[PDB]
Amino acid sequence: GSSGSSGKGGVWRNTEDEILKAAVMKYGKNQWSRIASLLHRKSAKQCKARWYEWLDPSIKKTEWSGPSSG
Repeated sequence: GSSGSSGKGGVWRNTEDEILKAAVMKYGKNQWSRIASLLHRKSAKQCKARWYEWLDPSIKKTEWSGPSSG
């Protein structure tokens, strides 16, 4: 919408995601605060949200299998 950092689920660019996804994998899903520093206009809340939002394993993703019986 307008210039700033805070907001409702701030947008995200491939780059930001690349750095985040990695950092989280290196430092882990605990140093969310430190990771935020890496990205400009980002905070633990965003890093944690954006992550669990789309970037997360728990998410119900397909496992090399589509149409399965039962």
